[PDB]
Amino acid sequence: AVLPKGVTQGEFNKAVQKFRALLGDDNVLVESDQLVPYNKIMMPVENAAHAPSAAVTATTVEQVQGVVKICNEHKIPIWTISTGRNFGYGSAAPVQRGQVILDLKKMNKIIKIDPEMCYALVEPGVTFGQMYDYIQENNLPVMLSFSAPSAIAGPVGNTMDRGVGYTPYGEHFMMQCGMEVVLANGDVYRTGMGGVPGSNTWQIFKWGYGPTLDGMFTQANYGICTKMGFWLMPKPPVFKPFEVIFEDEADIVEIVDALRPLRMSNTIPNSVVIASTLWEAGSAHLTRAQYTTEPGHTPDSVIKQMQKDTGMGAWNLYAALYGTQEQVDVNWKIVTDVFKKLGKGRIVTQEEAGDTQPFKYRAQLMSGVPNLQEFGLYNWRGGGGSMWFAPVSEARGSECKKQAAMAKRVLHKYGLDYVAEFIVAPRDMHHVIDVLYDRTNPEETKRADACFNELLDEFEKEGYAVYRVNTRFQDRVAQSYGPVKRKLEHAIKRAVDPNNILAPGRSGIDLNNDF
Amino acid sequence: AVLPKGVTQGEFNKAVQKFRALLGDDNVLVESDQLVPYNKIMMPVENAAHAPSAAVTATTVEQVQGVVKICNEHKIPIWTISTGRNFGYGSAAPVQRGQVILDLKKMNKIIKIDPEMCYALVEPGVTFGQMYDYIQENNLPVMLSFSAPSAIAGPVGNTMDRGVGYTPYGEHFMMQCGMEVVLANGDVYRTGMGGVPGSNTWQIFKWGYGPTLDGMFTQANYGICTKMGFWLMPKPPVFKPFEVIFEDEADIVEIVDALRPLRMSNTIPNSVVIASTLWEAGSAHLTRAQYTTEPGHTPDSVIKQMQKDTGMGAWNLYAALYGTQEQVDVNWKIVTDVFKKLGKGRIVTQEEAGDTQPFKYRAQLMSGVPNLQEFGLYNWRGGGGSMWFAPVSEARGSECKKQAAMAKRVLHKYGLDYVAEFIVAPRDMHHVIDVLYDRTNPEETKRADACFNELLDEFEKEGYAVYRVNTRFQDRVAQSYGPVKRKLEHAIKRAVDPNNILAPGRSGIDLNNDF
Ligand SMILES: *Cc1cc2c(cc1C)nc1c(=O)[nH]c(=O)nc-1n2C[C@H](O)[C@H](O)[C@H](O)COP(=O)(O)OP(=O)(O)OC[C@H]1O[C@@H](n2cnc3c(N)ncnc32)[C@H](O)[C@@H]1O
Ligand SMILES: *Cc1cc2c(cc1C)nc1c(=O)[nH]c(=O)nc-1n2C[C@H](O)[C@H](O)[C@H](O)COP(=O)(O)OP(=O)(O)OC[C@H]1O[C@@H](n2cnc3c(N)ncnc32)[C@H](O)[C@@H]1O
Ligand SMILES: [Cl-]
Ligand SMILES: [Cl-]
Repeated sequence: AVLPKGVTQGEFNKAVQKFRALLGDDNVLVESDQLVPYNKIMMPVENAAHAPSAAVTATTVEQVQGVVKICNEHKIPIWTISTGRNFGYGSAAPVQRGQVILDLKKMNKIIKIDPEMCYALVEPGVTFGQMYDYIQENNLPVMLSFSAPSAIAGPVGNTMDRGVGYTPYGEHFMMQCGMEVVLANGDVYRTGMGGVPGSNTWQIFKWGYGPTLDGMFTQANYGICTKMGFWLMPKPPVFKPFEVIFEDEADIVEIVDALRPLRMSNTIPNSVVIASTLWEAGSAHLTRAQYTTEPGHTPDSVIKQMQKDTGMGAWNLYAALYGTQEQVDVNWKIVTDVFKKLGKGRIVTQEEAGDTQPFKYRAQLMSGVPNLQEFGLYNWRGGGGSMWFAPVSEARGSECKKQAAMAKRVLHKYGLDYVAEFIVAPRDMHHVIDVLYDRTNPEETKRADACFNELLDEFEKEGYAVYRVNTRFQDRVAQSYGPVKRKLEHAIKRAVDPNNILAPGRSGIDLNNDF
Repeated sequence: AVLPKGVTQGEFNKAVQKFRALLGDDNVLVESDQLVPYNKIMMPVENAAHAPSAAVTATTVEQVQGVVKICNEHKIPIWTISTGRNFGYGSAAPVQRGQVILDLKKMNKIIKIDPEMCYALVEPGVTFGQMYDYIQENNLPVMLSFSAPSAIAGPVGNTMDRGVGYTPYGEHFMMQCGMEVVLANGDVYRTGMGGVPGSNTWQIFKWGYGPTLDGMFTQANYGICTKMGFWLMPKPPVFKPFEVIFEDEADIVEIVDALRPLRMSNTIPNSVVIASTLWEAGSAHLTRAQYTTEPGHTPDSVIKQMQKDTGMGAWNLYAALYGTQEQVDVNWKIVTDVFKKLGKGRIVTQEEAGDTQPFKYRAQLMSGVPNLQEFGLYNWRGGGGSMWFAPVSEARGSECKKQAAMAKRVLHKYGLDYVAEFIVAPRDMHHVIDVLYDRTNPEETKRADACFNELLDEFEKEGYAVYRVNTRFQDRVAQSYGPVKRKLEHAIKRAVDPNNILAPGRSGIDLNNDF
């Protein structure tokens, strides 16, 4: 029987009794079969290491308040998820074995979509697909920022982990406005303008008055988000997605330095992607086995062959323009002039690309259309092993080259591939590297775990750290940011959750730690 | 003798002794004459209510750490200021009588200005004028976002109160990236990527990993900011400031609704201002006495006469376009088409305006050029009385009309004027109302205090609250946001400052409160 850390069967039984009284039997899952989908992980460790003791599906804020009351009474640690599609970051399983999962997928109402003020207010279980269908069927003049690869993922869960999309509203937390959280003591706290009785500005002005705390709850375990608002981009008259293909790995310095001023001036306004050959290949549903079944990493010689056969470059840049046709036309001239002056980069238009992949799904991503194309990355090697290694980088060419070379060296050392893309903000990149391996192979699984550890170590040696990470490594990554930060995080933790019931271990915040 | 609340002369003497040993006599100010500039306030209350017991000028982080050590030892409350130009919000004086002012103006180094990545990292005492002169003299391709009305105000102090400017980087806290604070226990905490040893991304990526806390320190008393970074806008090839004048007060509904889509699409990208007749007049250095010396508010009939004589409208909209000439030209056509279709609004160009005010200083504000023109508002009525009443509003015409009418009614009831402007974000307005009165007149000063209280009450009745407020009213405004918020703020306060030494009373956060 899986029980929470240091908690007795008797105390667990008492909590389950109370959870059933509060939520109804059908909302309290304690049977193995019922927990199966919750235990699925892609991390290089056996399922048992992240096995939940139970899952409870709350539907209302009052039920969430009831859940934390019970958790405090019997010291039950809960791992909160919204839509639970955190693949490559731990999926729906808890950070520590034995936690009860507080699954908020049933708390799924779209409270409001304002097409004039361009914002949405939603519950945790609201999915990207749900919002898209409502907006499209009702012809609302707004568009979404969508995070791959699941249409049943959603804005709340993604924003609580500070995920990203591919439109000009791609930095999801930047566009968040207003948040409601249930604190460990049961209090319902609304950030920003939400605490003002009769307010109509909760989704209008981010900060409110006094300390602005939305960020304190993201990537943290200081509260349970039950509602969140965010800004929506108004539907533009014209959308012009495009691609620029580069043939050589060494081109990354020039690509990034030519692109940066275009992003800094907002001439290209969306979160552009510069995808490596293998990310491009996997997103197009190509597999390593189609090219080689030899052990180890995929050789450069094979990759160049792949580039030859497919037209895919060493780097594949996907960007878009938005606005009136006249605005798009003027910005298109500026963009094409930059690449012409550079003397590198082949431009591919939406017309030329047609229904071919990856362009088709990239155009969908850049216009906020939910789609499942990127599940193809899971088939590059297959076997269910995938961890995102996502270091932050300056959007400076030399830095991107350095990080790409570092990651490639370490991955190859362990027989794995550099499958990556730079998601481009004006000043930063999320350098997203998909560490893919066959999790059904014990020898390879051990190499993947060792490889991920070495990637973290080698990047720290160069002053780099990741922006987000899977549950197996959340404590390790917390170390990257130093002891003073962890001490402050634990002081806040004690203040808002003295019984340590909210997801202890999240981002390395756990009162059992000596901080 | 002014002493901190409930603190003895003996304990205060011990702290002063230690402050002198740590900082040197010249950095410890306890004499009346030395405290004079610190005590100047524009709030409707006698100077004594905000009189500091002393001021200490620290220069280094180690000295700030030493100051908090001493404060904890002798329970000395400190009020931290950076450049201290918070006119209309309390100036440099403490929130509670008797606090020691920790004046960081000597901590004034520009640590870095990166013209490629477009960011700055500065100390608290760095001023807007200091940065402007460095950027201009060194021909750096970046521009500032400047908050009126002082060239010796600065980005750190302004951002710690979440102030605003008038370029596309006008929402100052939105562009902040990286912060260093000294906590009450002396620890030096760096947000975002700052805690990673050898990081080069502190001013590149805002969030870091785990809870992102920059916002928690703004408008709060949880730490002392000693360094702050922020993003800078790259200098555009072309800047095209312009104005649109509207003749009738009732036009505000249509002005705001026509402007909103232009802001939402980023076609007009800066924080536009829609200034009322009297704000326009005062900024042009006109005074009430030039038009009437009768008691009470300035009558509509006098204002219409003012409009006739000057060409100033009921609402005066100042905006700007930025980009290449071709981008500016296309956006100018879109903007002019909107106002032509509306059938209201007279466009005034930079060429037509020439060196005339207010256009001249507005063009400076919209291009980040420090200037002192708006000190003219202090001369509309003179006498040194000024408090900013700054309610948040949706950028929806009907809401703006409602708030303008509400404020005008309340101000007139108390014999004062509606002097205001809407600072326009895509979805929100900071509706900034300058409550001006003769502070040398006791009867009028009492009316101003009563008026400010009634403005707060009446706006709360309609679900509106302010984004920032003077020290005399910080506790009152905290009430606007509800008890759950205050309870959480006090729990965090206890956790990070158990001795209540950091500016108790700031934003209504004080451990002496029953929260
Ligand atoms: C596998 C994969 C993953 C992926 C991707 C492409 C592929 C092939 N592309 C991504 C992208 O474009 N952008 C991005 O940010 N992520 C991308 N991913 C990773 C992941 O699949 C998505 O991010 C997915 O959107 C995340 O799943 P979901 O949206 O369902 O979020 P969640 O699992 O519920 O929550 C994520 C974490 O947040 C914390 N949490 C969640 N809810 C709460 C509440 N209510 N309160 C407090 N904390 C909460 C948990 O830590 C949770 O694990
Ligand atoms: C009078 C007036 C005021 C004014 C204005 C026009 C006129 C005629 N126009 C403004 C504008 O365009 N935008 C805006 O945001 N404010 C405007 N004001 C008000 C004010 O003058 C300016 O905001 C000025 O920039 C503020 O002064 P300064 O920049 O010197 O900031 P400060 O006084 O040092 O600090 C402000 C408050 O922040 C907290 N504080 C400051 N430093 C710290 C540190 N290091 N750590 C923690 N907290 C800090 C204090 O609460 C302080 O009082
Ligand atoms: Cl996973
Ligand atoms: Cl003042």
